[PDB]
Amino acid sequence: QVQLVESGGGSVQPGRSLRLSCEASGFTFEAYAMHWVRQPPGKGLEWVSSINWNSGRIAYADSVKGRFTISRDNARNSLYLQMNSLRLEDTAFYYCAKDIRRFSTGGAEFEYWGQGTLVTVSSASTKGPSVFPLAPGTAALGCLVKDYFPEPVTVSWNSGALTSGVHTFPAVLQSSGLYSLSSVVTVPSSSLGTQTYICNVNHKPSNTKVDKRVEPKS
Amino acid sequence: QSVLTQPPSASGTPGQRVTISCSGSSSNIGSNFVYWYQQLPGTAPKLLIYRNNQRPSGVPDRFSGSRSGTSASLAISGLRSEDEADYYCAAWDDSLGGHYVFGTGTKVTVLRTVAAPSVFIFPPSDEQLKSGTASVVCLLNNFYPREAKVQWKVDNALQSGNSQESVTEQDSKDSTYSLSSTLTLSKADYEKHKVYACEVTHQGLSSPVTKSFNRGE
Repeated sequence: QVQLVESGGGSVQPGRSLRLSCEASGFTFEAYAMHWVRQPPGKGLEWVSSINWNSGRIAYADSVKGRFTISRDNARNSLYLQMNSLRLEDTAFYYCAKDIRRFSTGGAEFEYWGQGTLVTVSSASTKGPSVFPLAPGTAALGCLVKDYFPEPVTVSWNSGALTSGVHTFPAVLQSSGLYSLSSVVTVPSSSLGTQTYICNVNHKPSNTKVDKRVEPKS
Repeated sequence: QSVLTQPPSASGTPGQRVTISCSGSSSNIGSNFVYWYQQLPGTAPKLLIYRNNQRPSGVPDRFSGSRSGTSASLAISGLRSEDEADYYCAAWDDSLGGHYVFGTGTKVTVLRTVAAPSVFIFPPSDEQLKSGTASVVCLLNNFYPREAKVQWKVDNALQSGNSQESVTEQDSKDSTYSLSSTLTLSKADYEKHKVYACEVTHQGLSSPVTKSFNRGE
């Protein structure tokens, strides 16, 4: 099964540079043209760049021509996108995509996409979150993940053993320039003295991972 | 820049047939294959239709696409709540030495019956208070439709300019929405009042619901 994992995202200052990478497996990478597509959060889709199987053919969208350089390493099943002179409007999820055709040279048909890496172009500096408990027939509890930058945080419960009833809310930007969000879950009231509830908070841009036990208060 | 025009939204009841239009030009749709992509919330676009009407294996046959002149169309038969997503068409455009054009995108909403929210309120934790700030969180769980009025009263005084709302996308199993509303105060302002209350008025309620607590109980 085809797999595509982008990395290199995070926040970067306007005017500076950032190099994104994509790791591929589950197909013959050196037989396929590869593509970058981007999407600013909450918006539509915009093709960025294409490179064919042997790097003999390369194309760019006008919005990035002269600033971005696409490249690949067939020996390492890897696709690269060097981005220079970044502007705020380059803020976006960057997706890696594998063409449907073998050994094509022109155009672009997007068959499989990686889940994307988020690039935040900003003057703000990177900051890890604080995690606070939202303490408890049905009971609600959760965690409050406050004052971090940039997006994203992911939240699981009991390490993925608890999915039913979970709402992790879209983050919102506070007037302070930091993000905040809550993840909550509804569970049986009968379980609160017996069942342990831990939210697992992950903020890759700051290399922060937090397991927060959420208990009923005194 | 060039774009293919799609309606911003489309809806249907479960089991109905929703169709999404996509209009472009003679140099893109009129000349090249049309692709369709489905984007579920929190995920990357996934290939839904290729080459105007081909289905990748794994895509149910209730998805079909068609191209005619400078227009294309997607049809979702047997609409299911799992189909709540954004849909994009796309085609290559031969003008200006060639470039890839995406549609503006359509959000598909599954229509269902009105459902009142379940309301919970969470006082600030002492761990947060000990750093100088108080967040009070009001949770609205699984309600329909999306519009809702969520207000804060502190000792019965209506609040303004100190709360932020967040709403989930339509749930993939029950087609409802959830919403958080978060009131923020400094420790010192939080400490000078007693009753904290969020009131929720919604189409599934015959009259507003209030959840409240007394600071320190």
